[PDB]
Amino acid sequence: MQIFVKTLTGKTITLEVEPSDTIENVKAKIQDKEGIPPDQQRLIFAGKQLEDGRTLSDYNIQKESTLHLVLRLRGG
Amino acid sequence: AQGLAMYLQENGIDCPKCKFSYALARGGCMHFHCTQCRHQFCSGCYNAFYAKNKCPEPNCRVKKSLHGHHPRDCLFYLRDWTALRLQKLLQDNNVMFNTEPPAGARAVPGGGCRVIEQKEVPNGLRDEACGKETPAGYAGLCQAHYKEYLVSLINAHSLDPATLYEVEELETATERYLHVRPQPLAGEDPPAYQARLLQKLTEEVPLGQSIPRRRK
Ligand SMILES: [Zn+2]
Ligand SMILES: [Zn+2]
Ligand SMILES: [Zn+2]
Ligand SMILES: [Zn+2]
Ligand SMILES: [Zn+2]
Repeated sequence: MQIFVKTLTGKTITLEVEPSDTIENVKAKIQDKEGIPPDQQRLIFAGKQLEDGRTLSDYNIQKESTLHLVLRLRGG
Repeated sequence: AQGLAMYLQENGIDCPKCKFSYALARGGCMHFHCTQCRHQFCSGCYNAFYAKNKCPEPNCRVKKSLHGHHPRDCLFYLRDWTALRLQKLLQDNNVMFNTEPPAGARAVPGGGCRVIEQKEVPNGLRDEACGKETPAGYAGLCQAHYKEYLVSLINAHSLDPATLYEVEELETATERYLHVRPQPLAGEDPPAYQARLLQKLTEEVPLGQSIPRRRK
């Protein structure tokens, strides 16, 4: 199932997922495709922050939904 | 020449496991399930999809999920390219492609994009033109279907997308296929680094081994 991930701004990339994919799984797919470490990824859907252990279906994320990717910055 | 017509006509798809032949119905995702043997495979590259925790490769970081191992020339990756960049890969290799619809085309009712999809509608499926916006220079197709068309030509001619990769893309592909995070050697300048990565990727990671190719 196709979903879109867009940054700000920001190329849109596509992922193939299933609704039962965890947010952790999604971050790993973004790493595979784009090289961004999961620990630097913040994903948002309809203004809601997506938490690692939950699944896409938990957030009612369906075909061709768009997630927003914001990079995380931690101090040293 | 007839590349566009070949993309637009009804295509076949064969189960890579049991060899059963189907007619492709567009409109679904990249996860295909053979109805005869239940084999799950990618429509872009024919590699297998493994469900969570049943993939064979250590260490596939995407192991805890439904996934396949796609080659760098699978639509799975190439659908993210701009049309302009897909066009450049073709142009760099002297492959012709359409930007305008056939001279003797036919008006699409409602649409929009002319690609026929089996769409979900209330209580079932219905064959219907895609109907999405058709940008100038996209041969009467929408953005996504135009890219699929260009990818069909790229794959037919065994063109290697890595030839256009930036260094970051070479590094990402290297980590993915060779399971190592590359870095410049001491004394190695940025252009020499990029050349080495491209060289290593090309000679070590083949393009899709199950993607059908022009045989002539
Ligand atoms: Zn799917
Ligand atoms: Zn089969
Ligand atoms: Zn694939
Ligand atoms: Zn795997
Ligand atoms: Zn279309």
